[PDB]
Amino acid sequence: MTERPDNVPADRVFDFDIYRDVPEGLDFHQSWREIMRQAPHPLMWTPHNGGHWVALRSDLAETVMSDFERFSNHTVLVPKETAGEAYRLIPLSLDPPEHRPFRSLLNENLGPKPLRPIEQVVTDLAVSLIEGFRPKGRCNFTHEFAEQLPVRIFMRIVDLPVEDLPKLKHLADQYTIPLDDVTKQFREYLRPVIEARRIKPGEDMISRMINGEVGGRPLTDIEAENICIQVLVGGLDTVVNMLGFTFSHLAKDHALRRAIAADPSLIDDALLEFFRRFPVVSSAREVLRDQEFEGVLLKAGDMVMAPTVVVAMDDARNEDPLEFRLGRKARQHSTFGKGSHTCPGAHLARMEMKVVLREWFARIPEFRIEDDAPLRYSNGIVGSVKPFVLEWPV
Ligand code: HEM
Repeated sequence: MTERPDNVPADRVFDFDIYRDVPEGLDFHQSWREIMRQAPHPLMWTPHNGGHWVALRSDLAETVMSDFERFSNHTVLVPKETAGEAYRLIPLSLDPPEHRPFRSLLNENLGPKPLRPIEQVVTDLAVSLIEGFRPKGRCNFTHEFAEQLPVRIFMRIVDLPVEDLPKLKHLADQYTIPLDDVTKQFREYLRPVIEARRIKPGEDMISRMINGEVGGRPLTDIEAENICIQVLVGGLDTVVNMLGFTFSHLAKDHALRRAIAADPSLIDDALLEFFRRFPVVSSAREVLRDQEFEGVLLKAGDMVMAPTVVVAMDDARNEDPLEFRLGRKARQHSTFGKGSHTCPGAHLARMEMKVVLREWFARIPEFRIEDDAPLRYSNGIVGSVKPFVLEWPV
């Protein structure tokens, strides 16, 4: 809905809304592939959401994703002058070199070692939820299962009392009640906990960050609060939506479902193919300087969207990427991004998927979409299958 600027050839104009639903009834990733296939250039421009460029080829997307010297994490959301400014929060908004010490802190604290006890936490939660609805023979998977996981897991990582789950779920939902008021509510909740752990440190992630340094100086309360929020939100819709694609797929692909049920040792490799097959995140970058790129002039202040989606779905760099194959000898993808801002929660994401797949298949080996209804999907910063119902015998 914005005026076409003088740095945008009309040859690169296309009708793209990252918030608009997938047309009923294409497959989410198929839809994207058609957008990629119809586009006259690898880099197109859309009047929607402030007006912004979109990288529509794999190599291009990964370049914008990773080349911080030209494309900055200063704004990552569209529209830039509403959502982009609204959600800009250090250190995720930082570029290298400044982003370096924070990246280290994020990556080490969400690593395999300090997340070791989380595995039994995910196991007990998954089991309790599944045993809950198993005798009903049906469930809304997104509301009754997927959505019940990430806040509870976050809360065990940072060691917060389970009584606070509804409060925290409500804040995270309303964050993603004016926004600035939600952030204040986040800090009013988190600051006493951080201050309590400065006095009596434990082994949780807040205590670990507190006893860490970045510039050779301690973290401030502001920085630790920012990181807590970003870690809570960062693993919420991502994990819920990923689980949605995974289980709606299993529901349809009976060949795959029956193999995994009859042989759970397939889960480790199936997992790797679920992360390749179903990229969900579309992040963007801000242009800081006038730059010649892709045969056009990128003005300073321009936004460039670089979806993880266009990476693994590019058939000029991937073999039949819509096909779900356990056989795959090559599985390159950027579902977790590329560059300094590569997802530090990727280990947690894979641990969660594994436990969920293992406990689900132990208990409900055979299931499908109720009445084998068609899937419908949404786009956004995190893509999704709209809420679906699963059914199983007894
Ligand atoms: C299937 C699950 C997940 C997917 C697909 C995913 C995807 C991504 C992507 C694409 C990025 C890069 C954003 C960019 O280009 O700037 C990212 C970063 C990030 N993720 Fe994840 N994520 C997942 C799970 C998680 C979890 C479980 C956590 C936390 C426990 C988490 C926390 C974060 C944080 C804090 C960042 C920001 C890194 C930085 O900018 O320094 N994510 N994620």
